[PDB]
Amino acid sequence: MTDELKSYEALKAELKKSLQDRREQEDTFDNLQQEIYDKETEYFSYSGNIIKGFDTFSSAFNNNDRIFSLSSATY
Amino acid sequence: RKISVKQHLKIYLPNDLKHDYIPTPDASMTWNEYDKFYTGSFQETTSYIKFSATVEDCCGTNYNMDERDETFLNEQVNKGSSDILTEDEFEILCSSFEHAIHERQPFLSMDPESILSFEELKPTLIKSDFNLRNQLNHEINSHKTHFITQFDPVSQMNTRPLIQLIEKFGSKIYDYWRERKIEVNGYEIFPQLKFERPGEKEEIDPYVCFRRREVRHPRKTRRIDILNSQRLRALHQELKNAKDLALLVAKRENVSLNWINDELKIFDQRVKIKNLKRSLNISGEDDDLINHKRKRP
Amino acid sequence: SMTQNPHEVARVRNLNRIIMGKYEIEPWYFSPYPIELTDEDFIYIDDFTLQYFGSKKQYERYRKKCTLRHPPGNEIYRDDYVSFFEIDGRKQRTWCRNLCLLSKLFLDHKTLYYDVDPFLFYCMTRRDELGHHLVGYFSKEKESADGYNVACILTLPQYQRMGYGKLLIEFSYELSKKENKVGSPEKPLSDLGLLSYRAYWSDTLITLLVEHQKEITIDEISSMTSMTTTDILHTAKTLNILRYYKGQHIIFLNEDILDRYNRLKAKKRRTIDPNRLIWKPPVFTASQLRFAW
Amino acid sequence: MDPSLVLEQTIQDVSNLPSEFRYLLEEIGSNDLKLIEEKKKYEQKESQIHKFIRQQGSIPKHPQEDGLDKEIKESLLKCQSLQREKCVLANTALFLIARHLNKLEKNIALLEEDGVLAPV
Repeated sequence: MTDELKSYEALKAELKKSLQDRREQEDTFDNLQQEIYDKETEYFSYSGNIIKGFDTFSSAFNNNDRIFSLSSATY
Repeated sequence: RKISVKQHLKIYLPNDLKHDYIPTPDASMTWNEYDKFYTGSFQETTSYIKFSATVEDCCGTNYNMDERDETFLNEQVNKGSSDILTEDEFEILCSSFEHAIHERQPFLSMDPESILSFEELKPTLIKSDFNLRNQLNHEINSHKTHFITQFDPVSQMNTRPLIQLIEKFGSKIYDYWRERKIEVNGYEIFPQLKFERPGEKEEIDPYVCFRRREVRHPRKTRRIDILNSQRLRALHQELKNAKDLALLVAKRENVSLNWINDELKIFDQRVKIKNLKRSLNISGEDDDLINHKRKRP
Repeated sequence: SMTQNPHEVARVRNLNRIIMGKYEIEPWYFSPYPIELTDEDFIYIDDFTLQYFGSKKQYERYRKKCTLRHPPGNEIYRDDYVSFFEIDGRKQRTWCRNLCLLSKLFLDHKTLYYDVDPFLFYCMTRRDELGHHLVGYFSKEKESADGYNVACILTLPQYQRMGYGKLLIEFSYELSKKENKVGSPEKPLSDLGLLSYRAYWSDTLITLLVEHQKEITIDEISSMTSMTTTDILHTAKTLNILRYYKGQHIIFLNEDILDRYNRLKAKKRRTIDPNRLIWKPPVFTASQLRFAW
Repeated sequence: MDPSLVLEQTIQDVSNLPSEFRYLLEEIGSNDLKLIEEKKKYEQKESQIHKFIRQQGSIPKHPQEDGLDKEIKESLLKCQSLQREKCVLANTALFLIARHLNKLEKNIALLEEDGVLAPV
């Protein structure tokens, strides 16, 4: 019956680790969206984009055009 | 009027008429195996479809087994083998054989009997968009299984990679593929469209299609096109900023997938511990069985 | 690949029978499919990519791997009946070729001499649980100098007698109206198409003339329908709208015409809803109006 | 080898890409609304078990523990399916722009192997 006690010791350690993993994922997620928001600002504010189009060789950047940030309901 | 007989002929209509008279295609019968060949679902999206991939992007492997390839797989390679060769895997090998010979022996039909041997070809088979798919998988930091897009069926995931399929089955399959190329005298094994050779002009052959007679000539100068190279460089930059954000979004959803894969695992661990905790009458131990509150903006 | 047999026997043969998707069709005219296919009992045409097959085994292997379920292009029109996809022949070379090979089986005057680069393909589909099913199309020169708003037009035979051809024509003139251009179908029309065009011309003309009330002019009819003055005057002559009575020209909407008008109004014909057309005309530069290099 | 020819070719190849990115991203955001609402549907049911444990511990069983666990597990896997769809969408957008970028970069490399392409 000690095997059943070792399974309990194993599952606790596995749950120690998955909780630590969850926090890391939660933490890196928060960084990315800020990075996404910051990169939208550095790049979009020849003048071709994915926002406007590429064929310029023949109106401004509203926050309604932040299509990458607006793809997350958290933002 | 009626029943005046001076040769009244009746016509049944395997070729219809509609009302000059107009011929009409007759109603089309249905195909029995339709439900076996057309299996799946396409979900309509709220907004109108935006799409620009080509047929080639959506077809997967170039090679398609015919009836003769089918019998050879079952009654020779997979007859009693311990290790069986998947149809998808058989095509992966042949698709690589065709690409290799097309590159190393482009004029095979000049001397079909002198087609490369398997051992002579094996080096080139190794060097053979797999690389880009793997490069993206690393940049996302997914580093798990395969990189999945809309252009991928789920049945291709259970197929072995090419480099190991060479070792396990390569010599046996190539010897069969080699004989097919020999029978067709170095030409294409399967029916191709008939095209006009560049610089040549054919007019009589009825099977010549989709001619392209336009020709572009270089400008009579050695100078550098400064203008069209600045704008090419500018476009190259905007495509690089393009890729940076798309990568982030693919990173964001990847961690969002890891997070929930954790939650689904944390849950399944908490319930197993509890069912295990009650069997051993162990008390306390509730710190990691409940979610706590930390800081998140 | 320049890999072509010079001793291959070239003999003109129509296909015995094609199986496009779920329906079994019989081709009427020759189409330059591969010569090996020309002597086969059954020909398999994928219903999404229009790929041709002589071996049922390859057709099986292709379907298991093919991920496309609609014309490779943007959806520019959708109601609950049909959808329209706009496809550039220069971007979707393989697909548009497969369409042209397919179309040539049922169009006698369609030509496959040059490649599909100069054409825009507007394809009408019927959405299904499996995906969008092509039922008919019309091609269009990218920038027609002759004012042709339709090059070739076809409804696939297994979808005949369901009102699709009248939707194709209506959509073609809907594009012309959004383009602010007048247009006419390319001059050689099949017997079936010329019937369908005369119906559309007479129907839209009687509807316009009755509800107009005010005096109209030939040029103003052209501006409202994007029909050419030539097509308008011919349709007025097919009907007896145009009379010269007592020293002047007049438009005559007799009772037999108003009977067809009322039958049209009571009938629930399928029509194109202009507000569901989300589409700006393609803008081509001088370099884009060439064959690819 | 001509920069104006590669530019013309690259412009056409990426012409519908900005329209595609919108179509894909707004399909991701539409699923993130569906994902969030399905999170409430189990974060509440997860709160029922935890409140019971916060007061009595793990040894006592919640009155409807077996019933909520089946409803939590069901609601979590639905969220998993919804998240996978967002990954697939986000990956194709990356795959599209990456592939065009790689093709252009190969052309820029070939333009530089001749004299035809100017430096940055």
